[PDB]
Amino acid sequence: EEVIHILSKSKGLVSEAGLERLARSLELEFMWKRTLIVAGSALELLVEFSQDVVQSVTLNFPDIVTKHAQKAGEILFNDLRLAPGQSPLTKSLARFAANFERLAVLDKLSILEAVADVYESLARLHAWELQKLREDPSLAGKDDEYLENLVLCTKSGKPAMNDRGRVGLALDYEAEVASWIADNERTWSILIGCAPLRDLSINPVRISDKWIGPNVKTSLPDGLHTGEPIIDWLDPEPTFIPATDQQQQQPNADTTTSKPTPNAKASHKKLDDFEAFLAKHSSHSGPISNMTPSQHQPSSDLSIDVTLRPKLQIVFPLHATSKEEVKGKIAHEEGDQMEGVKTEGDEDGEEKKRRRPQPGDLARALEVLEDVGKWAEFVR
Amino acid sequence: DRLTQLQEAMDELLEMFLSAFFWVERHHDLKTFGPNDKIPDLKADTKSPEEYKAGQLQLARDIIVKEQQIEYLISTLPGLDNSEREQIQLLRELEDDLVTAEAQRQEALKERDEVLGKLDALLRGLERP
Amino acid sequence: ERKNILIASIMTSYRDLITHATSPITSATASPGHAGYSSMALSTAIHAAVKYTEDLLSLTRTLREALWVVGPLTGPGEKDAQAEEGMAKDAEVVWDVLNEMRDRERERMMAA
Amino acid sequence: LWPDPPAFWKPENIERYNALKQTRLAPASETTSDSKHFDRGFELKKLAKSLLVNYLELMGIMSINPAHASEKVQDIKTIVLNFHHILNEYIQLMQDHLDAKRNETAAVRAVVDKAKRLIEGL
Amino acid sequence: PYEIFLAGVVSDNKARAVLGGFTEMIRGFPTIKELLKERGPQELHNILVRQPDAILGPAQAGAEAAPHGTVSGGKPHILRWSDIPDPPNQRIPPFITQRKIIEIPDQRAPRILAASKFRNKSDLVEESYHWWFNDVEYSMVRTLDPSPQTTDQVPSLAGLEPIGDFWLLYVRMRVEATPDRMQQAHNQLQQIRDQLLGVFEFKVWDR
Amino acid sequence: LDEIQWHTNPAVVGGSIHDNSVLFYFRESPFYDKTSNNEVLYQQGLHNQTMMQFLETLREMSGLEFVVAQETGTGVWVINKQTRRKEDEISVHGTYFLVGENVYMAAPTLADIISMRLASASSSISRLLPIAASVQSWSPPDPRWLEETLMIHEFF
Amino acid sequence: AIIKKLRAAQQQQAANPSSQAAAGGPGTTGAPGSQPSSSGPNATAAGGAIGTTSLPSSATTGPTPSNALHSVKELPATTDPIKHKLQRARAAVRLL
Amino acid sequence: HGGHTRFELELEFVQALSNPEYVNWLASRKYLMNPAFVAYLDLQYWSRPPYLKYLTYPTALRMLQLLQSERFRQEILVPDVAWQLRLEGMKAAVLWHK
Amino acid sequence: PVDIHKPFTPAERIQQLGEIDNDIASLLQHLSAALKALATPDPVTAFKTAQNDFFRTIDRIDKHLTRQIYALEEAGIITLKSGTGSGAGTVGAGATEEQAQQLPQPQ
Amino acid sequence: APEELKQLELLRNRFAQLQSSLTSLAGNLIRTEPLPTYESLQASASILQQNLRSIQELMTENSDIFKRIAIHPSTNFPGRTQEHMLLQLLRKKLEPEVESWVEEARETARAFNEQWADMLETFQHSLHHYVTVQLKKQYTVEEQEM
Repeated sequence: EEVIHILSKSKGLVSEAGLERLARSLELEFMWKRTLIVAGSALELLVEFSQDVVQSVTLNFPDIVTKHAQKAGEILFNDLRLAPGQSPLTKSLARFAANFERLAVLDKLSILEAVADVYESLARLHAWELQKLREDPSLAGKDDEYLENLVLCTKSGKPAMNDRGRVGLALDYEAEVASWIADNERTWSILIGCAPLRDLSINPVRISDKWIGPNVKTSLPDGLHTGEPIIDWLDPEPTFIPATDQQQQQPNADTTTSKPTPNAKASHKKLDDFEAFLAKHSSHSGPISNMTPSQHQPSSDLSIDVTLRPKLQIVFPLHATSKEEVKGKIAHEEGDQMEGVKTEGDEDGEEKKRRRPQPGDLARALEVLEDVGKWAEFVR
Repeated sequence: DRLTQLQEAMDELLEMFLSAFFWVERHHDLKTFGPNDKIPDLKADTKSPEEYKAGQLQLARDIIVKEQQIEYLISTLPGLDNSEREQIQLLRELEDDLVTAEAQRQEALKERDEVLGKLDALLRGLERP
Repeated sequence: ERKNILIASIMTSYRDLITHATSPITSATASPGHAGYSSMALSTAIHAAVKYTEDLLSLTRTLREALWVVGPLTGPGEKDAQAEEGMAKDAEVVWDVLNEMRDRERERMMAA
Repeated sequence: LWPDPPAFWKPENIERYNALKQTRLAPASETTSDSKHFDRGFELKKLAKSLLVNYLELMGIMSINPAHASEKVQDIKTIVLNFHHILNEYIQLMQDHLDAKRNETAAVRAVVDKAKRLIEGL
Repeated sequence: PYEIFLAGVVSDNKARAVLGGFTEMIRGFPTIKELLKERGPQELHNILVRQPDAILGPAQAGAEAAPHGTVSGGKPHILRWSDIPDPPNQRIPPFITQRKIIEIPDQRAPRILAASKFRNKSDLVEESYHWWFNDVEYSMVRTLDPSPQTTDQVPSLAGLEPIGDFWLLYVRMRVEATPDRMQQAHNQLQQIRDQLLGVFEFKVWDR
Repeated sequence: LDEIQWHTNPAVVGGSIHDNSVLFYFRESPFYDKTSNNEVLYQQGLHNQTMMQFLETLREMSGLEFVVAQETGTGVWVINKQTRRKEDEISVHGTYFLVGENVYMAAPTLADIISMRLASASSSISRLLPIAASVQSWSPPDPRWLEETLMIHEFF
Repeated sequence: AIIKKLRAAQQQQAANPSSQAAAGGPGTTGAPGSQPSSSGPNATAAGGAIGTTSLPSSATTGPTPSNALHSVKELPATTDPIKHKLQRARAAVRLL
Repeated sequence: HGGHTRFELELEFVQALSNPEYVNWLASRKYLMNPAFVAYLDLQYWSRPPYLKYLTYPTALRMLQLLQSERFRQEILVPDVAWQLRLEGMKAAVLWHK
Repeated sequence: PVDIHKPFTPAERIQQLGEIDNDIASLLQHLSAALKALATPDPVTAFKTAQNDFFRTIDRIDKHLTRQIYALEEAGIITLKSGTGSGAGTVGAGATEEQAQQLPQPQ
Repeated sequence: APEELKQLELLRNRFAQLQSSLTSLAGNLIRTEPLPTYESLQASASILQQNLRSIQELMTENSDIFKRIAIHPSTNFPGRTQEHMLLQLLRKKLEPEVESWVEEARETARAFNEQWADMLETFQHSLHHYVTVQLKKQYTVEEQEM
């Protein structure tokens, strides 16, 4: 029957109780000593005869990438080591499954693979995009987040793979020696993988030695051809963003109540975020419904209004040549019980994209702007 | 005391002599006394003849030690200076010695309990639980 | 009865008492112990002669001493006495009434 | 009968008399407490016998001082009374009398020999 | 109906003395002049009548007539009455009467039932005093000889063998359905008889 | 003066205490008659009849005499002294109880003239005033509320 | 050190729930043996049930023993206070 | 005087009352009723510190207090209790019962 | 009978019975003198006079009490119950007096 | 001797009546808690007084014979005469109250106090005249009508 697909898909939840390694993605191993070996790497876990003790992985001979090992342990093992407090029965192997996922797919395709990466020839760009900042705002460490307008990548920060970064919700600033922000802020991602191709409009894998000239003026050469041709890769998005009906060159009156936190500030301030400060600037004063602030982003932003005797109410379309408008109204170290409410005039379709694969090098680092210009925080 | 017992013994010795002599006479004399051919046995006083004149060396030998016992305690008398004023001169100290050494032990029971009583408020309230 | 107990008290008691002047005054020529006897005679005669609360009762609380009639209930004709002062104030209050009445019509602005 | 009393002097008016008359560390305290208690108690209870020894010394001094003389006087009275009817006839055999006189003579001699030595002091 | 009557005569040679004695056992003394009109039927038509011994008699309170005289008092509701005779079989308490009686607002229904069967006969007029203390209509009445019939009573002479105002203690409770109340009334009557046994005495007599 | 005995009489010497010699105690009693027949005959008992056997003969004489009547638990003796001075005319002028080695005698006046002076003098004391008051004088919350709970105390 | 059924043995769901029984030539056809495996899973579940019912006391109410623990902590504090006061008094004492 | 001797007659009386039967005899003669007599008796030259050595019946001391006791006079007046007083364990009382 | 006059005056009449108590008491005075005279070894009645004093006072008391008995007449008891515990007064009118006695208030 | 047996028997009977009355009084006293009635005590005292008078009477007229009478027993004497309760029965020793009776305080000017029946004569005269005196009117005032 046709619906057996949906029947099997409905149980897309793993057992997630540990102590039984049945990933069964066509790997191979043996019991006592549950070491596994593929045409690529090898993973050896010497769990206790009743629970987990030690785990390690040897990236069987590649190439240089072997040095990139010895950090896979502190991420995989760190997901099976269970002693924050006491928890002999509650240990769901969902995170470990997710991290293990992104390696079996690469090992399943090796041909004599995880070797063709670009980060080695991409860290040059990151190292150079700081020396472009000889200007000295006297920040001492804020330039590294200021670099989130153009480019940033990393390897194995939180997950066990290569990825990138963009706008990280602060961008403008804090003694706080603890890492309380590290588990409360969300730099998003851009993942990277490889997958079989079906439509012959995409170049195969071009195994690489250089993509960029010997002097960075922003040139971009390309790899060449002919490794007994191969099958190319792909990359997903962490938190899929709904883009409007653009797809170029690959009534409602709901309301809520919240509690802001004002302590002491100027005559009257916003409620939702910080950047509404600098955008709200024609001069030092004169906020008489100027109705045209910039609010600089890869896609610009729109108007503002305020009444007098001043219970505000504002309007913000998106003048990115798509020109769709919305608006919200407002009524009134401690909560203030504001009145959030939104009403929209027109409607249209949104895409909500999560993954599209690229044919080559540049096609990924080109569209970052439009993505950045698509933040719609709307705190709830 | 010693004098008392020796005196009463010396006296009761006479009662013993009367008990001996006249009872041995009541043991009628089968002697060769000079009445006529009527052995005086009944009116002028068989009974065991073992004491008439043999008893003068049979039963009196039982009493020779009873009459020699007297000299025993004779040696036990306290013969010394009959003006015993020395002993009282040398013992009169004791009447004050015991009280002087006592004052400490008199106050002891009480005051050694009192070094505890100064604390007994707490030493007896502490049992709170 | 309740006023002839008088006799059976006065005579009976306080003649039989004075007739015990004989018991002591009898001639004495015979016996030495009958005095020890006769002591009882007088020492009871005088405690008999002390019988006077039971006469003071029937003297003071004789019948009533305070209230002597079968009390009927009738009606007096003396209400007129208060009726006079009542009628005086009755005929007098109307003066205060008319005095106040004048106050109503005392107000005048334009009418007639 | 009885000599009924001579109650001459008898009274309450007596002012003559009285008129002339106008002419984990407390173990330390526990142990020292026990020690002091025991020492004091023992010393007290023991050395009281001083009373008994003084009583004995005084009693002995008394019992020897005058009563020795009374004994020394009453002793020879018995010997003086012993010679009731004895005479030098060796009227009966009186062998019991002779042997008695010998025995009590020896006894009195021993008593006297003790007595003369007894009074060492002067 | 039902009630527990009681009566006993005394000579009026002692009227004032007994009035005094009765003044207390609380109130004053009200006087009432009354008149009656006995009638006899002829046609023998009894639904709820029982003519033979239950013949009819109306009573009219000549209240002002006392100070006025001749009887003309139809305005007061002339209470018609028809009673059973002296019922035997009880002697602990006194007799218990059954007198169906009611008043009506000057209703000529008396004349109507007369035209039916009845006709007025000789009748009387009485005087009474009523010293109602509490729950017992203590009264003393007398039919000072009313030779007339529902009119003035100038002669006002003796009425019967009992000459002298006759006393009456009435406890009128037509609701005999409560035997508890009946026994309680019997107890109260025995109690007051005991309390008054001093001078006043009473038992069945001859009218 | 014959109410109770007394001892100026400590000697038992005279004589043997029996019929023969029981009267010597009276012969030397605290009170002697000094003139009776025995006192005028046997005081001459020197070298003459000096025994009760002879005394049993004197009724023959004419004067004051004595007779023993009883010999009575263990020692009840009685002497019925009389004065038979004339012929055969006795005059009893007093008896004597000799039990308890002394003399005793009492008159029956006692039985009344002690009972009177005891009973009257005793019973005549109950006339103390017991109580005295009357109309004139002859005939004489919260804490008050705990009682109402007494019975309920046991109940519950 | 729990003696109950093993954590992993108490598998929440059959890992191979389908057991590769996709309706084609390649399908688990041991339907009766599959029912037997399910009955074995149910027997293991009942064993875990018995072990749980018999394992823990579950003292009073999941809150009452917590209240009792607070009470016991207060009592322990008070008791320690008494021994401390006693030791301090003993120290103040024993001067002479 | 009418009575010749003085001192021995003074003390023979005060120390004469050894056994009670005689004092029962005296209570019979009711000399104790006399207030002058009792006041004179409450005569104790012997018991004092001085004029004490001469006494030679040192067990007629409890008697002085038993006599100063008021009610015990008439209490002992009864002959039977007076007899009951005549008993004491001389032997057992080796050391002066008091 | 009221021979001389009625002279009932019941409110005052009380005084007689109020003063007879003095004779009743002085009876004991008239008595004690007899004992006091018989005590000493006196003229038999020439020093007593007490018997005749006694008899005089007794006859006087008896006469006065009899005159009181006959001044009263209520045949022992009649209308036996509580005398005039059957009683009602004029407290009503006495109280309502205030209407007239008080309230000449306008003046 | 037999002629006075009736006398002594009458004495015994009257004495038994005394004892019976005494016992009855003793019982009636405790029969209730308070003094029962003053009048009961009065009546009982009178009762005792009558037979006390009885004994007093029986004494005098034959006293002399009692004086002459010595111990002359009969019908039980010689046997029961061991127990020394005879002394207790015949205690002529007076009791302390009998002693404390005071002939003193009267001995003063004593040896006359007799010859005073003229008292009783005057008393008889007065009482006899009073018995005659019963005139209601004036109570011996003997004056005007009123």
